[PDB]
Amino acid sequence: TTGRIVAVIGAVVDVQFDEGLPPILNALEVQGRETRLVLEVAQHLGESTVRTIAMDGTEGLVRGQKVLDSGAPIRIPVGPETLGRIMNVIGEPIDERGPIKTKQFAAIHAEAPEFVEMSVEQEILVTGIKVVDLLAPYAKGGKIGLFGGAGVGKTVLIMELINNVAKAHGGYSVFAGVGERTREGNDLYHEMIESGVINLKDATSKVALVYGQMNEPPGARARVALTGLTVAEYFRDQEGQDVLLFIDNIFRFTQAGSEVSALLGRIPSAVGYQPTLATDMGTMQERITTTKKGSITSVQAIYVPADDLTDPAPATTFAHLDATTVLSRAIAELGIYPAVDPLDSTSRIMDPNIVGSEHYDVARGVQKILQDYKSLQDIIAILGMDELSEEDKLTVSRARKIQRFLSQPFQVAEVFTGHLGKLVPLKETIKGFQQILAGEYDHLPEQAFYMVGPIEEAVAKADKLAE
Amino acid sequence: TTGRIVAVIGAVVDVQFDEGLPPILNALEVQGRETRLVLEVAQHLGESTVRTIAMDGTEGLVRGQKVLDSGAPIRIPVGPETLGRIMNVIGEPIDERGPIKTKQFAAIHAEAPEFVEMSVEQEILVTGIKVVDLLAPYAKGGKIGLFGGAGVGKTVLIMELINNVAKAHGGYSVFAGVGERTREGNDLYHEMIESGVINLKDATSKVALVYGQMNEPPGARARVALTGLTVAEYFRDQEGQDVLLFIDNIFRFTQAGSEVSALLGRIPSAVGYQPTLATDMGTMQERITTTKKGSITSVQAIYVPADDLTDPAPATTFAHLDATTVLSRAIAELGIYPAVDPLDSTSRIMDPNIVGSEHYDVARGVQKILQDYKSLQDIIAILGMDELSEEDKLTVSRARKIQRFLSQPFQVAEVFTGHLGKLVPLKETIKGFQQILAGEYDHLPEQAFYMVGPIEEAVAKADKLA
Amino acid sequence: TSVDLEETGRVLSIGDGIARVHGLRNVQAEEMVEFSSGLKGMSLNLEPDNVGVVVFGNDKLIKEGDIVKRTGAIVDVPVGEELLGRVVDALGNAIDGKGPIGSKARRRVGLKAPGIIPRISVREPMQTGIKAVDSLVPIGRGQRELIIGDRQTGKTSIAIDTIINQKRFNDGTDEKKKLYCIYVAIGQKRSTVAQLVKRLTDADAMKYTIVVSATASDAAPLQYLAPYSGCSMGEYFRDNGKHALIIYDDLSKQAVAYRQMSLLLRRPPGREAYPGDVFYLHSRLLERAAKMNDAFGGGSLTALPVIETQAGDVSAYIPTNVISITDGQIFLETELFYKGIRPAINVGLSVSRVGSAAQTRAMKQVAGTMKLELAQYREVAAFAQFGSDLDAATQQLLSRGVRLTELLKQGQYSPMAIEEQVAVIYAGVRGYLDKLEPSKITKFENAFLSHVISQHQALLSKIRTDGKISEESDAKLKEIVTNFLAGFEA
Repeated sequence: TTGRIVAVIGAVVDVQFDEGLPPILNALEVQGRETRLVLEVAQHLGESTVRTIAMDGTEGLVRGQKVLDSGAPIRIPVGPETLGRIMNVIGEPIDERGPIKTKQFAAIHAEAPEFVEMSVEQEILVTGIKVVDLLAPYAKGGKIGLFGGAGVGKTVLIMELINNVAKAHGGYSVFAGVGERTREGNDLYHEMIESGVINLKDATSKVALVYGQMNEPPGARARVALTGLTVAEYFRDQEGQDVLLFIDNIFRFTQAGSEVSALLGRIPSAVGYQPTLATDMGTMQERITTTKKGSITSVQAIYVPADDLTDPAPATTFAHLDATTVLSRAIAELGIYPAVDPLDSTSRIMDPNIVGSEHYDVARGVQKILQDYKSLQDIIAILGMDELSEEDKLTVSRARKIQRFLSQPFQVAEVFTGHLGKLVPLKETIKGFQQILAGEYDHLPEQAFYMVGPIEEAVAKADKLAE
Repeated sequence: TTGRIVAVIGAVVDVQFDEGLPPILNALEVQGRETRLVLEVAQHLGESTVRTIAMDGTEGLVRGQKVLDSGAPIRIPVGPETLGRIMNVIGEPIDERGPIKTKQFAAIHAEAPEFVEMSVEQEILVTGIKVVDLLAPYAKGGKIGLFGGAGVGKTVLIMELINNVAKAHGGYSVFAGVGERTREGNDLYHEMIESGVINLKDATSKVALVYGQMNEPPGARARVALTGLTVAEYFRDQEGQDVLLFIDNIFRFTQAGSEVSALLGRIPSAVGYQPTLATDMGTMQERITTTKKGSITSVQAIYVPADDLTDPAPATTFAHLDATTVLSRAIAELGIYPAVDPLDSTSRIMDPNIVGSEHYDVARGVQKILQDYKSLQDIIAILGMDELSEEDKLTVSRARKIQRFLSQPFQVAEVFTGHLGKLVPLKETIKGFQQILAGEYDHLPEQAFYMVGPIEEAVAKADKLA
Repeated sequence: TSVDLEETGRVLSIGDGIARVHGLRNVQAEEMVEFSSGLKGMSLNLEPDNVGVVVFGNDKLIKEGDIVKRTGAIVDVPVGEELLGRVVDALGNAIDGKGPIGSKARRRVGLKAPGIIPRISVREPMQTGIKAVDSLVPIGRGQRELIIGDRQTGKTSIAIDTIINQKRFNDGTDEKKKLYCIYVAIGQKRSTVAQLVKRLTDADAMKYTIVVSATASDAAPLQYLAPYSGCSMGEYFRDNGKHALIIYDDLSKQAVAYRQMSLLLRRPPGREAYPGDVFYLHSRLLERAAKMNDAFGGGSLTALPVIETQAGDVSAYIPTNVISITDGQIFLETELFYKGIRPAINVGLSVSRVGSAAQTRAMKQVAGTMKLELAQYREVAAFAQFGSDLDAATQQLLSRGVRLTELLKQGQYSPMAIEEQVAVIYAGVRGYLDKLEPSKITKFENAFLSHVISQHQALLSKIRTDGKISEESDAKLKEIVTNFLAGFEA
């Protein structure tokens, strides 16, 4: 069936069909374009007219231009031939390596797995990152979220996780660049070639790449996450092996929806967002999951506009996660990296019956001492340290050492820290904080604990700091 | 030819034309009014109908009432015979002294001087006001802005400047009253008659007055600043002479714009303002300027809604200025007049290569000690000054003396201060604050430095106390 | 006989820079059209019964019933080395009185940023000559680095010192080390832009600088357009194996001009009345700054966008929007400014997302750990405010931090060569300043720098050529600072 463009306003294109009107979600092909331009049907406006969202720029479009109904939603290449390749929203190769040598395809719109398909298995996934492992550990096959305002360390952390978890992974990984920097896409692509996780000459590639960065119009940015996760769903269901799915940044899916919302004729909801924010997110998030058929460990970077965690976008995201790592500018500003808020990061498996009583007790002990110090800071800033009881100033000095021992040099952050990266075993993480809490290092200077790996390095640093 | 009124809501009047449509900005004349009622074409709506903004009240207008196209924008008298006179938005004499028989007229809409016409000349204009001369000096031919909330001292300051600058100045002045008190215009007019800067018997007047005050509907308040500018533009260009332009109060231009925008049915911008706030301001402000052809030293009082400097009106005004004097209610309430915020008032000529290293160093030294005092306010408000270290107590004591030495009795504010007005030479201002910073008067009581002129008066005052 | 409303149209209404046009059936989205009077406009809204056209100029020149004619294409600008030394408007028209601009090349303004493949990692230093920037938040060629802060905090001055800094390279004959500059003024007053140009001419920097100016009395479409047009001029160098730097001064004012246009096109407002896609406005512009691989010439375009905050709130909507686009930011504060911290850079809140990869080995040697160290110093300084018993290690951390803070203070209009920066930082980072009074550090730096310029050009020239501190250079520096310091203390 054939339609004609009747209106163009930014990324939103209205198309009239004299006969066979395409259903919502269908992919339409604009004729007379040099490069393929897909419109996705969003609404039926009435009068044989559909309202659509463009997957590429709308410059050059003319009222009267012919549009073909493909008879299906956007369909993309899936399967092992996506590994080591880079794809865009509509499935095209963007790596100058010729066609995606596949002939299995999948619609980017799909129903979420049902309640009966859910798995309740939850076992710890050790990261080698002290703050994460101690306080809010990740679970294999679980949903992990990395919250943060602009420039606090979401991407550095996700890259460190890819380094610490994915490089020694027994299955396949999918990375979805959603509304982020193209430079970061180039960085990651060449890094994985250098590491061999992508191989341009044999079939040993472990990672499939999907990108629609902040250079793209909102339709692209609204849909690239669906493309990225469709690739993941194939590896989960048709194989049954374990999959890692990394998304940076999932906020950009919601932001793109908000960019076109007024042009789709919607009254705004709170904070300028689309009224559909939560159901939109729900239909997308509920597909990102482990099932009885296969495991997905998902790690999603989540932007926090204006650093406000109550912003509808991040606020609605929390309920979709099993583990939350919340980054804070207030902490990053102090040179504490990773900038994890130890009093705002949580995990379903932070339970004495899962991690054991030792792990749980030390984690809660660390949180208590830090909350006690936080509550004191403001009082002592005005009335002075000398007004504190011996018990209070002991909790102050230990808390400040604990804050520092949570900081850690990342291998992927060597260009920022000037320190060699470190990976700390969970056993050593527990022991280290246990000893600080127990007052075993009360005699050591504060700075000995800053920017090190295991507790033995803090002792060595204290000796070095003497002379 | 002739149009007919089709719609009226406050200042906004829609007019339909049967033959020939007036271009945007044209002045239309409403037929049958007792006093001239001008409508300015703002938009073409379609169907031979224009949307206009009235320059006076619209009460008594009827649908079908005839309107004529004058074939030009609002045109006003310009030239030497505007001097000593008062005119309204549309260039009518409002002083009961008959016609303003100029040889020329000018449209109140003119395009801003082009980039090629800009002057880069930066010469200090000494005011004799200590805070200004020391920290944020004015420049000859420069754009000066006086920011202030309700009642803090904008008008007193502009009046003191007219007292300190205009008499030392050799040229003409234009005062534009924009959305302010009519009785303030009456005061100014008659005081100028008394002093002789306006002469009713001779052609020796040095000031031209233009008024559209807070009794006027918004169309008049939005355009009257342009009327004032046009008068000044003539003196700058067709006489190539040094002009002083005083405007009280330029915020009222933007506020009036907000009122009309609401009536024009625009989708509103932030804080309920017109979406055109910045461009409207730019098209107006870019005309208030010195050019290679002539100098305009402009001083604009700038009202600050609810004391909020981040309000779109004052916030957008900053970048249009070469020097800013920001007044503070908190400072006024402490008794420091003029209530200038010494850490929020700036000047482009505050530069060692312009004012000399001595001036620059003392200014920055004063500001450092004041900032150091400021970021102790948290602890002082709770525990007082007695908890601070000896080092910090020294900086607090000197900063408090500097704060007081920055205050000054104005010739214009004698009823309120109770003191004779003072004007301080620049060299004396530099020397006084230099000596305080050096600790030369650490022994003197703080109150000695309050409401004096030169530093010698602070010494004499302390001697009478002890 | 005319019935053809395919290539032409008629103005239905005109107001506030928006013309609604009947006809123009064949007009393309974003196509430039021409009114009866000669004015141009862009077709941004294609609606079933009208075209919404934004007007590039004064709408008094448009009336109901006026014809509107198709141009055939989107906007473009003069492009090439002929623009160097010239002040132009948003469309590349000469506004400096020097004569018409005659380039052999033209370029479209709305082109999409290069994708993943044409790119290669940022690795070449873009030297600002500002110690604090080059050492703590280094900028490379192809990077985007935001300059952000309240009014009058020193934002433009960072960009100006950077442009002036390039003269050292541009006077030479090595084309791969040169950096051509573009200053885009958006929403400023003409006299400010003129004073800016006088400064760049006096420093003999204009000769390699294009000034693109859409000022406060220019129509909103011109201000909206100016950054993209300047970007196209810079992309010329980028795509021809050369290196360009572009400054957008400022993007806050561009967002305001775009907000006006959008509200008047009747597109419904979002947060703070800004259009729903205010992020996309800046993200598409800034993505076009890029470093090209050798296949595409190896050229680059570096962007320094400027954002004005209100009351110092870096965490605001539009600021964090732009922070979330760029590869870092330089955050300036009034508090620091008046404390004597000039340039007024907040270290902890500023970042570079390229890091040491954008530094010479020499700078990487002396400044490798300094940023995190200074961030930690400020935390400990705040915590130790009361004179309570402090250990030797914290005292040393405080002593070092105070002295390094003094070292990073710098004047205006004298951007420093990289080897000179390394030499001064060296004295601080190696501990030679630790026993000096904080108040005498600037005195030390002035005397020390002038000495090594005077007597040790062989050492400085070796650091500049090698791009590193060799073991021989390190031994020489060590001997110089030890003996110099011994004299300074007495």
